[PDB]
Amino acid sequence: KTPRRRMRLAVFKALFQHEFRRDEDLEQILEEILDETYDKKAKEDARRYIRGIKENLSMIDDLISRYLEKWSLNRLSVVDRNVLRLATYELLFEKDIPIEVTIDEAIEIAKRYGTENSGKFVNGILDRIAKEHAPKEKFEL
Repeated sequence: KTPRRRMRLAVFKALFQHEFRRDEDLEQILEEILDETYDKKAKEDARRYIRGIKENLSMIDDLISRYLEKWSLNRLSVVDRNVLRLATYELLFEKDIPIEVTIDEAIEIAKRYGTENSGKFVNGILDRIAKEHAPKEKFEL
């Protein structure tokens, strides 16, 4: 019932909030955002995303860094950096989601919470990362 779009938005919010609450657990912040309106499956999916990003954060950040030509990863806004983290995780690790769905949904988050040029920014970089690092089987979807 909970839309996957809404589940994903919960993951992004937890990443965003954590940048200004580094004295709290990222997972615990997820539980705060998740409430009775979030399906069973959607809670499980969000926990999987956050767990998978946390455990692979070093690798994901390093991957994104290679494709940034302007502001390095640490200089991006919190929205842009974490949209890229979330979308990169999804591209690499969630097998049932088409590449264009991942990027389009990343863009909409970037447009909703970021600056005016955030949408175009993440579009450009995720297009590159998908082409060279998304599992090849995902190009069937």
